Amino acid sequence: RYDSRTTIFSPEGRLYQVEYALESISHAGTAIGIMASDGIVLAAERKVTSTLLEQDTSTEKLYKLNDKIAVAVAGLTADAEILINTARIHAQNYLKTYNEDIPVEILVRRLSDIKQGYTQHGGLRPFGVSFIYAGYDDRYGYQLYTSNPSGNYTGWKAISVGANTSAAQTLLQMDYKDDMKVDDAIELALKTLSKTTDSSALTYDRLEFATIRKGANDGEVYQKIFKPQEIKDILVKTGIT
Amino acid sequence: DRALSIFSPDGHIFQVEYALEAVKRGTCAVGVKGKNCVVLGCERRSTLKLQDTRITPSKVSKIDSHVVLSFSGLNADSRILIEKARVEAQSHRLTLEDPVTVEYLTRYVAGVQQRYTQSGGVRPFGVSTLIAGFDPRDDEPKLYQTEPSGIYSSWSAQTIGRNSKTVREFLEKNYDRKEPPATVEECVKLTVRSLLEVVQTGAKNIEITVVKPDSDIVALSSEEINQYVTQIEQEKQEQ
Amino acid sequence: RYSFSLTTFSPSGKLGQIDYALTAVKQGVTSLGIKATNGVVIATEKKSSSPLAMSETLSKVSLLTPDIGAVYSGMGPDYRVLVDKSRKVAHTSYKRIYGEYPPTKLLVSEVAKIMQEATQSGGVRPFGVSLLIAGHDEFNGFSLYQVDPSGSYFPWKATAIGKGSVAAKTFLEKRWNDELELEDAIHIALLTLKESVEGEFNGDTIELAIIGDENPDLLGYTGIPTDKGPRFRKLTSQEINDRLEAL
Amino acid sequence: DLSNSVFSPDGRNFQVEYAVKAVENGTTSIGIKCNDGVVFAVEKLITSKLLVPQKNVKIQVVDRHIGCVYSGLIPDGRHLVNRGREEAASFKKLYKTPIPIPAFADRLGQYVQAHTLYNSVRPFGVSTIFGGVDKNGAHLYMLEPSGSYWGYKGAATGKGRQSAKAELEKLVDHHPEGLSAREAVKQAAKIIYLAHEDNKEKDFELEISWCSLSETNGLHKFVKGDLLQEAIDFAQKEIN
Amino acid sequence: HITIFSPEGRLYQVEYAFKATNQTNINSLAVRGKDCTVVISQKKVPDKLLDPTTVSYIFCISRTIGMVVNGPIPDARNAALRAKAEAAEFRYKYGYDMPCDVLAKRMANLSQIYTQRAYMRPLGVILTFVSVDEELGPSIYKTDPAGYYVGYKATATGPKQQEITTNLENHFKKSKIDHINEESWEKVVEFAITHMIDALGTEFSKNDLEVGVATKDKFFTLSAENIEERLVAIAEQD
Amino acid sequence: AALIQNLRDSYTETSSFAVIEEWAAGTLQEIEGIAKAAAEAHGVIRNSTYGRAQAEKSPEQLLGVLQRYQDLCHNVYCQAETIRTVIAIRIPEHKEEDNLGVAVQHAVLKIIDELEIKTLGSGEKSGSGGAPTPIGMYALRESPSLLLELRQIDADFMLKVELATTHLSTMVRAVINAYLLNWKKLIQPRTGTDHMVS
Amino acid sequence: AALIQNLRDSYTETSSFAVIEEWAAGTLQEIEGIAKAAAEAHGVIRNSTYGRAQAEKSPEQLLGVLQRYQDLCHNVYCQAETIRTVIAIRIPEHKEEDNLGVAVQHAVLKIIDELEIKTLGSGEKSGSGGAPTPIGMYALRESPSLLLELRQIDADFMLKVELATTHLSTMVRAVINAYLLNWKKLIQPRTGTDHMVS
Amino acid sequence: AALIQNLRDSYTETSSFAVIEEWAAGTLQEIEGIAKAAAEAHGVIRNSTYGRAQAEKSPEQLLGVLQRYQDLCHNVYCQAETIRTVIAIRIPEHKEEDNLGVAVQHAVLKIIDELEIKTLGSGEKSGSGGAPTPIGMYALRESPSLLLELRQIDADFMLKVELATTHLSTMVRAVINAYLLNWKKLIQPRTGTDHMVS
Amino acid sequence: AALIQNLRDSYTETSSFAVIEEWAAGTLQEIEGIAKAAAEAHGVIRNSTYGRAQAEKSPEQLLGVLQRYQDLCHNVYCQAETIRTVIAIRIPEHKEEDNLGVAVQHAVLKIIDELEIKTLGSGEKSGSGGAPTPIGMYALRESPSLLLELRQIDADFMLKVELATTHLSTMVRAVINAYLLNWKKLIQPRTGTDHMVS
Ligand SMILES: [Mg+2]
Repeated sequence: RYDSRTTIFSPEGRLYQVEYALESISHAGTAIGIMASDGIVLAAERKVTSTLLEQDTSTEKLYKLNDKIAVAVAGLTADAEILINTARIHAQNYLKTYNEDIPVEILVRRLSDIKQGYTQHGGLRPFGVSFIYAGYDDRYGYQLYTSNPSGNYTGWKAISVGANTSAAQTLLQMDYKDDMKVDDAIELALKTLSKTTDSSALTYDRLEFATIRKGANDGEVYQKIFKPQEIKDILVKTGIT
Repeated sequence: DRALSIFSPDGHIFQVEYALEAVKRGTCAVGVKGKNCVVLGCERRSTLKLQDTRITPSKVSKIDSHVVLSFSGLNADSRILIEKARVEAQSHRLTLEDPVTVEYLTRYVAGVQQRYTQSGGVRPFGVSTLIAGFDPRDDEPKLYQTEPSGIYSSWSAQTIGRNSKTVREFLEKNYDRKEPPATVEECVKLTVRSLLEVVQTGAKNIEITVVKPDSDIVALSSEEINQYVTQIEQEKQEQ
Repeated sequence: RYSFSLTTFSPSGKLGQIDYALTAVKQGVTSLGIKATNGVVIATEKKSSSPLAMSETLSKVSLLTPDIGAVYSGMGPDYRVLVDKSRKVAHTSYKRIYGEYPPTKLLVSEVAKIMQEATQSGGVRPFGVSLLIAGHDEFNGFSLYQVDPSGSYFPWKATAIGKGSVAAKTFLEKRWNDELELEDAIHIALLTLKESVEGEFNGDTIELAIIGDENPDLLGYTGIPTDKGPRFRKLTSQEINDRLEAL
Repeated sequence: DLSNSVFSPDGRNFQVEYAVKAVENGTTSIGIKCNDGVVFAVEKLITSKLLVPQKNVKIQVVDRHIGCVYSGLIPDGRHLVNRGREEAASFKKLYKTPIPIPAFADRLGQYVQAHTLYNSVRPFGVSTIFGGVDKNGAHLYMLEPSGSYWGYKGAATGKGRQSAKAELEKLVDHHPEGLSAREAVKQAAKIIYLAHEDNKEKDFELEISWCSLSETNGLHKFVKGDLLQEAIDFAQKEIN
Repeated sequence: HITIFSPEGRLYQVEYAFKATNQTNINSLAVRGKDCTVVISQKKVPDKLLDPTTVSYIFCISRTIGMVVNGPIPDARNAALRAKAEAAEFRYKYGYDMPCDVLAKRMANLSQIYTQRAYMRPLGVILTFVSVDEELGPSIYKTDPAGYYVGYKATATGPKQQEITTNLENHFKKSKIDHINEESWEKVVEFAITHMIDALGTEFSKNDLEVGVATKDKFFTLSAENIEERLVAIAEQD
Repeated sequence: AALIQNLRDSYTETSSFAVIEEWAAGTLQEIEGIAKAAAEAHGVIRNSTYGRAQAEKSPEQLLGVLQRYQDLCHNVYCQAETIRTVIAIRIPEHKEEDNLGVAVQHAVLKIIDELEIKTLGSGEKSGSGGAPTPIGMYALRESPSLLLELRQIDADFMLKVELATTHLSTMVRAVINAYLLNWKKLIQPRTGTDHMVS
Repeated sequence: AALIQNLRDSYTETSSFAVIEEWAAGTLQEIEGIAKAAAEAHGVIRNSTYGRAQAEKSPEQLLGVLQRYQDLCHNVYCQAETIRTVIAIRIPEHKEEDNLGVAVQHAVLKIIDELEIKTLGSGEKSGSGGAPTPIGMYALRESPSLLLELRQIDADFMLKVELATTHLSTMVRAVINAYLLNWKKLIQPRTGTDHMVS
Repeated sequence: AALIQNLRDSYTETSSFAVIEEWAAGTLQEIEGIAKAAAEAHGVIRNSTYGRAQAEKSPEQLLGVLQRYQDLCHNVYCQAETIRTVIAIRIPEHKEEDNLGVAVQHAVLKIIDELEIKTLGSGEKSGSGGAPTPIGMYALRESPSLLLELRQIDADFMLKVELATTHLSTMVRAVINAYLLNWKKLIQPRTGTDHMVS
Repeated sequence: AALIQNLRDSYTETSSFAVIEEWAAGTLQEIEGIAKAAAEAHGVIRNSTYGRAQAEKSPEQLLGVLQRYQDLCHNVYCQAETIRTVIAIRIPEHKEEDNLGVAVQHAVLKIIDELEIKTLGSGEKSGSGGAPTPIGMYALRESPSLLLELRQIDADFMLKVELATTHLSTMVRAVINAYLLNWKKLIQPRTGTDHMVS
């Protein structure tokens, strides 16, 4: 039994339908997330380019999901927005019910469970998205999670998804000290990212970023989706014209 | 004739068969019992290790204070079963006070795996599972295996997943049907060596979880599991 | 032939039908729009079946809200009905909850939410139309948006869709700067639209409107301070051809 | 060409043609609009000597003023009649006044209509003749599988329709003022016999009904008994 | 084949649908008066066993709106009904009688919906609605099976479309207005029959045709007799 | 278009069931002519099977048979080509519907087709009957088996006649049947009265 | 693109239904030329069937026939290649839609195609008519059956004419019909007026 | 991967629509060269049809024709092989999608393919034109029909030229059309701009 | 099982993309060797087309060409058989899944396969180049056309070289492209990283 339908099972226990989608990912912009013992980093390279496209009073790669949680997309634009929406809702029901912030582990799980849902019933196709989840909860502190359309999630030290994430992947395996303070990461981010590009060079416009950090002076957690400026600048700091 | 909800000439439902082919694709689990314990062993697909040790998952799962289970096959699936089981575990206790019988539990689980093989427009769980525990106010160790089709079965010791066939053989000529492994200590000793076939060195790929009566339970630590690899390689060299 | 026809993943990852929908798009009529610092402009050709049809009874640039209008290229019918529901959702799911009308961004997304439904579901073929929605709202200022049958959407500065896009998108690309006032745009639009024609170029044969400024006249009432007027302005057959002078 | 909903490269629904094809294949039915009221007749085919005569009626009344008959697939016919029966009786309860034949047809046409729209359903396999009276006279129509029907001066379907057709043709001209209520029957009696000459080796039983304010008294009655006999004999003489 | 996109996005069932509208074999034409409107359609009665009363491709939808359809009688009677009731439901739900141009919208709307959701096969008929509403006067809008309507200053549906058409077009480049200059309907009627006869290389008796007139809120079908008298009228004056 | 139909018309107008009815009827009784061409070759194999040796010189009665047979193949083939002509002229406008009638036409053509092919693997055997004997009658200077091979080349060719004849009868009869059944479909392949829907 | 269309244009512009109408019309009456090439070969088999033996030397009336026949095959083939040319020039852009019209074109090409093949298994039989006789007229030194084989090689080749002619008429007529019906689809295979949906 | 693309690059870079445009254009007017190779062989069959008998010795004007024809087949085949080259270089990565463009390529290749085959059943007939005559001019010692067979082997081969030429024109023209329509699909078979979904 | 894998291992280990890259690269520039083998045979047809008659004795420059060509076929065929070897060694376990990669392998093999076949209908023409001339140079005792047939058998064989060369270039180039695109699929036909589901 070959290709078609998700409800089909190949003679060897394979769900092709899935395996295609689970691979469809290799078409989206390279997104990366990294962990540090003081903050989490989400880096991403934009796609769909031309010269007549804004991106400032919008985004489409880095979405803030909770005041304490964030995600990096890499799949079908149409899909993502749907999950992103119900992911936000549910997170709020947790708040409205327990009057407390929803734990990252939990949130990731529920989502992976919907993606999995569409993986087993006739009349619907699986979501073709991949997410890098980054957030904090006082239960297990900082956390970097990931999930594919197969509905599996994973704890990572620092990961990438999308394009060339095999190449990009290995670059990471080299430089990474577990404690590695944030700036070294933000820096590392670009280093890893530049190296894996079809553009003549890395231009701010075609790029997305954000970070998470918390402390004693904040007493709580603060996250920042970086605006057009800050980027055009830190880029120079890492020595880029 | 493969897209099952129909019969082969010889009366087969090939889909349901193929699904089992995935449980083999997956990781590996093995359970053993004594006259006081029931140990559950599993391996660890330590493959792309650049991920936090801490919070990332581990095969054995508690379903109620006195019962746990393990699997092999699709993780993606497995999770959903565990959840639905855990739920029924309470729905019972609520509407009946008395906490669940391990036999009952399995039957419920198997009923679900069974539900996903009837209506057209749904596909079977690519998961086979081992469920162990001790009944309420009871000291008789219980071991059951459930698989994709919907069949449940009680075993003295069984294994599933890739290379189960092997270790199974091993077990077959080790586990004494007449008398089960007495002490807990050695009941473990057993299971551990039975996994050493597929492991390929390192207690870094071996998970042990132990269950006693009166809702006691307890997973194992790495060194603990190591002090066994040790005290076994020793007697292997002594043969 | 392939694993195309049906709503399911092709071996790589390409979703079937969807692309053939984006075909009825490319084949369809030529249309454009330009966001321009103090106004925004959207236009499309009005290629008449025959001169016996008084084409004067069929809008292509249509009013979504007194601050938002949109346009298309592709399957005529899809656009007609898509619009009406689109208007309602802008009410039921916004105005009746908040008292006012919705910002561009959201109404678009809301339309996209509908564009979505038609996909994730067997038994329903998506829409054969891409929409160019242009608008404004007190907090985000002027906006430009494209919406494909695939649900997805993007924020533009200006662009075109349809037969003459490869070309137009290049002409527009050359003629754009960030300080252009509306009349600059308006002018510029025509000159792009110029090439993209095969038929005529007079008034009644060009559909164009724009989002500009408050029309205190158009209301019908007077006495309320904050309620001042729609920005959406469908230029009529007259106002046009006159602007044909400065080329 | 194999599904019911679909269209052919140049707009054609084949399943409906075959529907028609089966309608022809069955027995032959007719009907005639006369002075005031109508007259129907069908062809019951005695396949053996073990059939009780005067028994299996193929003609059915609706309300208490509408004659009705058909041919093709017998159960399909019966089915269709039921719907017509509800519609009628519902209307009646609603407007009080017995249902206008003109509209009735549509109610049915509309129902036969549907079964040409979806693929999950099977086209109606029968052509149906019927009529009745009211205030503004008697009427008579004939519904096909396509759902298209009309008003005729007399109708015919099933096996030999032409026989009765050219037969109906004549009557028109010699009696361009509507044939006598009475003569209508006996004439119908003949028109059948003539058209039966295909199942000639196999004997048969003729069934007749009619409507008329003068004869039936607004109602639909089964032509059985004495008038029934002579009407046969009448046919039996011209049968040479 | 089936109702979902071709490789060049043109799902033919909708296309095929069209030939069948045409296939019936009748010619329908329509033109505006000044305080009335008119449509011409042929009335070919083959079977000498039927009854011309029961024949027609034009029906009285509303007190003022009429409809003609070049298309297969079963499918038409359907469209006829729904539309006939949409207006019925409208006047009730809104306080004022529904105009031409609008009915044609929910109508096209309806045929679009079907088409996209797949809840049935499209009807193979083109509906040509006529009337005169006190907002836009002499109104004429047409709709096809591919769910779509628009406006005509005067139109035609049939096996021979463009012929009937071109004539009117030429008669229009000269009369230069976008309608028919004239006060009486009888007179307009005369005019169309005229422009059709000329257009077919054919002549019609008093039963071979079918025509309707939309007035100042009182739409009526032209019957057998009155119909002939217009042929009387337009015989010498030619 | 006026002139165009006239041709397609005057063509179908000069051939018809009227014409074909005579081939079926003509090739009905004419089988006697074959049931004869049979018995002749038979009586003849006995004289060859037993008319011991000789000194050669072309047998007159044998050519009398091949001439009579090659004679028949000729008639038949022309007669078939006539039926074939009547059909090819009725092949409707090519399209993807009503192809039920069209199909019949094709199937029948393939069988007729076969008939013609059968009359051509032996409808030349006279110019071939005496084609192996000039090679056989030569080598006039003697294998005592070569003398016997001449006895055979005479009887062998008489067998081929009897046999071709036997099969042939069958083929013809088959064709008769085949036509008689379908035919109306062959001339009227599309009906088109189905406009009872519009 | 400017220059590109011009070629496809000036090419279709020098051949059309206008041209093909004349082949159908030309090969309409021209069948007489074949209904003739028939009767000629017939009258001739009787003289060969009965014009007892001889001493050889190339028959003038026979070559008069093969020359007249091979002459006709030539005409027809050129005339067909012209119709074929008119169509191949109208084969639209290859794709998987509107292939209804395209299909017709192909079907017709396959039938025309056949016609051309038919004119080539015998449109050479003159250089072959006298090709077996140089082998037959030699061996001038005598089988009394070899003398008769010469009587046959004359009559056999006269039969092939009559027969090829018979079939040929049919093929032609078939083609006439086939064209006359479809044709409009052959030149206008796609319409494309269906933009009443956009 | 750096070096790998360079090759695929510099190869497609030395052949293109630019190149092919000249074959279509080149083989556009060049048909005159064939419309000529025609009329030549025609004028020639009349002299052979009527230039009564002889005593042999290789005709100079005839080889003038075969040399001119065999000459043309050569050109064309090289010219086709060039168009063929341009496409084979554009066959995309093999897979089961976007095969709409790829399909076109194949279809066109099959037609070109045909053209080349046509130029090879006769693109050798010179070394064959004089290949049957050494056998024919020998047997110099006399069938009075053998003398006439030499008259024919000259005219027969002149007919084959005229005919091959007639068909050929057609094939070429077909190909011109076929290219001019598709082409863009031939060089750009996959687009891939469909990433407007991700 | 320990030993079994070792074999499959050490075999794939002695051939690879590393090897094949050199054939594509080797047979990249080496086309010059063909673009040459071309121009040589051309300059040579002119001397044969015009170097009027003779008295025979084996042409030295001609064998210089066939030796050079037959020489090339040899190289290529060995070089292809090497690429073939590299793939057949990578055909995975036969089953009904992941056959996307396997498919590629097969398609490419069929094209390579073709190349080898092409080099064998002419890769022997030397032992055949002088194979028709011993028959041609004999009959040394005179058709004045036989003399001319020797002029042709020389030029004809010089044309076959030029032509085989022309096509060949194409085939090679095609193959270059085809490999360069797929290749990675050719060595890695199954992936198997999809265990992200278990
Ligand atoms: Mg349906």
